[PDB]
Parts: sequence; C-alpha cells; structure tokens
Amino acid sequence: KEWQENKSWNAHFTEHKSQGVVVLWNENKQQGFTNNLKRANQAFLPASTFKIPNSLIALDLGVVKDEHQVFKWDGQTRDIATWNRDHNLITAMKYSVVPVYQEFARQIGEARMSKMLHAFDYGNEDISGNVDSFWLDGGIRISATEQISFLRKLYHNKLHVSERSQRIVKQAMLTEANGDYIIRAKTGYSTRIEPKIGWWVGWVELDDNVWFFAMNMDMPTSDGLGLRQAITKEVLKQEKIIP
Amino acid sequence: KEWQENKSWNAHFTEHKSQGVVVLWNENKQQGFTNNLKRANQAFLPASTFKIPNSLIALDLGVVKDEHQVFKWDGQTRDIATWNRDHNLITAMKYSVVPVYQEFARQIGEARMSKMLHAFDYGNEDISGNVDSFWLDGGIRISATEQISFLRKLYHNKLHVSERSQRIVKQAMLTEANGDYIIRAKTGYSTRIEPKIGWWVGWVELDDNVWFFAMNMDMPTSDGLGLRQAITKEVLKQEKIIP
Ligand SMILES: *C(=O)N1C[C@H](NOS(=O)(=O)O)CC[C@H]1C(=O)NNC(=O)C1CNC1
Ligand SMILES: *C(=O)N1C[C@H](NOS(=O)(=O)O)CC[C@H]1C(=O)NNC(=O)C1CNC1
Ligand SMILES: [Cl-]
Ligand SMILES: [Co+2]
Ligand SMILES: [Co+2]
Ligand SMILES: [Co+2]
Ligand SMILES: [Co+2]
Ligand SMILES: [Co+2]
Ligand SMILES: [Co+2]
Repeated sequence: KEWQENKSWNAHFTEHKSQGVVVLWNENKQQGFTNNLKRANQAFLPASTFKIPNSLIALDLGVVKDEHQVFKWDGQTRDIATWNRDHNLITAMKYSVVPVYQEFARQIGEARMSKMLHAFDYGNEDISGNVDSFWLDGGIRISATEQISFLRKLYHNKLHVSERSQRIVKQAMLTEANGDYIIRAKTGYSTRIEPKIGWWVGWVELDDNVWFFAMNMDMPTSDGLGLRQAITKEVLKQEKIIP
Repeated sequence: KEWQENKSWNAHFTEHKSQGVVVLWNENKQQGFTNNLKRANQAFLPASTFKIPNSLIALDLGVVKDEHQVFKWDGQTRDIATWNRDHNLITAMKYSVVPVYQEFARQIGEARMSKMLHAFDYGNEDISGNVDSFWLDGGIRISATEQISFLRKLYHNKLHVSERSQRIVKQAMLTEANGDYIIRAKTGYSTRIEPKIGWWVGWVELDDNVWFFAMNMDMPTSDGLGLRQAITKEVLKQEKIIP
C-alpha cells in the first residue's frame, strides 16, 4: 500500500488552527494519500474507534445476539446524558456508549479478545491492561494507515468472523447517506493517556468507487470535536469525492 | 391492523394540486394512520416498488450473488440515461434500472416467482402477464396497507428467504441517513396501465421506534415525481416523526 503525500491538505488544519492527519484510500486505484506520511503511521490508542472490532467480536461470539437486543442502563448516572438509558447496538455505536462496550469486553474475555485481534491484524495486537478498558488506557495502538487496512477487510467481509457479523457492524456504522454518498464511520476521543487526540475512521461509498479514510488530530479539549468530521469533509470536497 | 383516519393530511396534497394517500404505521404502538381509508386499501400495480421482493428472491435463489456483482449494460440505449451503464444491486435500486430486474425475473422463472409471492403474502399474489413485466402491466396488485404488512416482515427478517437476503435488500433500500433518522424505501411510477400513480414505500428508523410508510398519489406526468417524497415528508414532519 503506497501512500502519496499531498501537503496542500494542511491548509485545512492550519485554517482551523489544528494539527493532524487525514489518510485516504481509493479502492479502485489501490492508491493512498495523506498530508503526513509520518503521523499517518504513528500508532495511537484507538479509543471509541475500538467499537468496530469490539462489536464484531461480540456479535460473532453471541455476546450480542442482534442489533435489536436491548442493553439495559445499569442506573449509574454518567457525564454524557445519552448514556443514561437503554440502548441497542445501533444506538450504542451512535452515542458511543462505553459502559455497554466495557460489558461486552468482560464477556468476550481476554483470551478470545486477544485471538480475535490477531485474526484481525488489529494495530499492534496488544490487549495489555484491563479487559474492559485496554483500548482507552492499556497497551493497544493503531495507526491511521492500519485503521484503513482493518476497514478494507471489513468492507469486503474478509475478517475471521461471520459475514452476518460484518454486515451488522457495517449497518451500525451508518453515519450519513443521501443521493450522492454513504458514509459509514466511527469517531473517537483518546483523553485518558496523552496525547489527547480525536479520530474519525470509515469510508465513503460512491456509485462506482469507495474511499476509505482515517484521520486523527490533536484535541486538547472537547470543544474541537466537530473538526474531526469537518476537516475530513473539507479534504473530501477538495478531492472531489463528495460535493 | 387498525387504521385511524386523519384527514388533516389532505392539506399537503391539496396545496400541491394532488390526490393520493399516505399510510403510516407506528411499530411500538402497533397503530396505523392514513388520510384516506378507502384509498389506503385500494390495490394498484406495484411498478418499481416490486424491486424489493424481486431483489429478495433473486438473492435467495443465487440469481444475484451479492451486492457487488456487476450486471453489464446490454448495449441497448433507453430513455433514462442512468440505465445505459453497468450496475450492481445498490445502484440498480438507486436508479431503478428495470432491465436489470427483468433479467432477474426471467432467470427466477414463473414457478418460483409465484411460490415466493405466496410465501410473502404479496398483494393479490397474482403473477398473470409476462414473466418479465407483470409488475408493470400484468395482474399483480397491492394496496398501500399491504405494502406496510410486507415491509414489516422484511424489517423483522420474517420473510421466507435467508436473513442474508433480507439484510442485503434493506441495505440496498437505504435512501437517507443523518443524526435524526434513517429512511429505507423504494419509489415507483406506474404508467403503462391507468390510473398513472406514483409510489413511495419504506420506513423511518428512529433511536427508539420505527415508522413504516406507504404512499401513492395520482401522477399524470413525470413533473410531479418529487412530490412523492415531499408530501410524505410533510406528513412525517406534521406528525413530529422527523424534524
Ligand atoms: C471514545 O473515544 N470515547 C467514548 C465517547 N465517544 O464519543 S466520540 O469521540 O465517538 O464522539 C466519549 C469520548 C471517549 C471516551 O470514552 N473518553 N472518556 C472516558 O471514557 C471517560 C472516563 N474518563 C473520561
Ligand atoms: C418504476 O416504477 N419505474 C422504473 C423507473 N422508476 O423510477 S422511480 O419511480 O422509482 O423514480 C422509471 C419509472 C418506472 C417505469 O418503468 N416506467 N415505465 C416503463 O418502464 C415503460 C413505459 N414507458 C417505458
Ligand atoms: Cl445500511
Ligand atoms: Co498477529
Ligand atoms: Co502477539
Ligand atoms: Co506481536
Ligand atoms: Co467485495
Ligand atoms: Co404542507
Ligand atoms: Co426484530
């Protein structure tokens, strides 16, 4: 996988006063682009972007039966209001409801977790730390370019889980759709261990191609979180991928 | 299935110089609403809304392998320019490419098609006419209320085809998605037999409920086609289903 540098995209980071990386993979051409080859390959904690593999494993093992199964709020009031209510896989992804995913992780267990992440070739494949938080403050790392490798397999149903688990997760990833494009993606925010960064990884489906993407950026406070999507879209617009 | 009448929705037809019906079903409450009870139960040719069951049958029998298989343009130039190109299941639904679905129907054949439509309880279950056009100018008829019953089964994976088939077709029905709702639906326009009518059928998925919809409206010319979605959405908005 060759990655071409296109530094012009820095204008969209510079302009919004930020630092980060966007990586793009054109599936038809089998060609990648990024504004920063080095940061493209730097490995960070995935945080809530871990919800993709975690969902896949939970489904494949039967921890999650289907996307309608309800995970009842455990009654503990937390900082984010949308977390304080019953959820299913679709809403748990949408609102990035960590407790629901920590419970999945505990049920998966560390042996099946580790074996699954080897099968997925996910990041550095290291789950050291708590079984229910390693992807937040444990030993797992993944780079932007590794997110794309992982996501390309998901897209083509090539991960070592059932096709059904893959289709369900790609349904749960649905973020936006209109008559020009479909975006399936997952955000994240790694606060718990420096450096604080925001992630957005996914792809955009066109009629006759797909463009995978993974971006991360410095995120000292929650106030810049909207820039994850906003900057990614600025780059997609520049590259004529979306209107 | 009980239906309440709500005549106030007629203002959205009237203001657009139109006549038709919108039928809504609230899944959590198991209640239906419509502006016109009679027309809600009046059965019409399904035209392009038949691509939903046709897709399901074609996938279940392996006539279509999956949503990436390419159906090469047959080289015949037709009125609608988007048809004169290669397609897959996703784009063939999106651009409502009749000739791709006529090939499906020919390969499915009369005997399996009839069995499938009985299994589906699809309208009057009658496939009289050409095997490659009966849903356009043959004997099959379905009402908007019957479209809802059928779609509810699809939603719940209860049709007598594989779960896989139903998931692929629901993916292909994807029309719009955002932070507030997802719409999965299919348009149609029945022109070969009077009365000329436009259809839009599908559902809207919310965080905690799903609202099914089926609408048809008189359509003397193609210049009114956008009203299908526009009127439906005005109903949806009036009922606070979407903002
Ligand atoms: C993901 O990275 N998460 C979960 C949630 N996701 O929102 S988003 O980034 O997908 O929009 C909030 C941010 C992040 C965290 O979970 N970070 N915080 C914590 O887990 C709390 C316990 N220490 C703070
Ligand atoms: C569906 O009902 N079709 C196919 C295409 N539909 O687009 S939409 O209604 O989903 O937006 C065009 C309209 C319709 C027809 O096929 N209509 N007519 C015919 O196929 C023949 C009679 N003139 C050609
Ligand atoms: Cl989908
Ligand atoms: Co390995
Ligand atoms: Co190892
Ligand atoms: Co190793
Ligand atoms: Co493929
Ligand atoms: Co109105
Ligand atoms: Co169900």
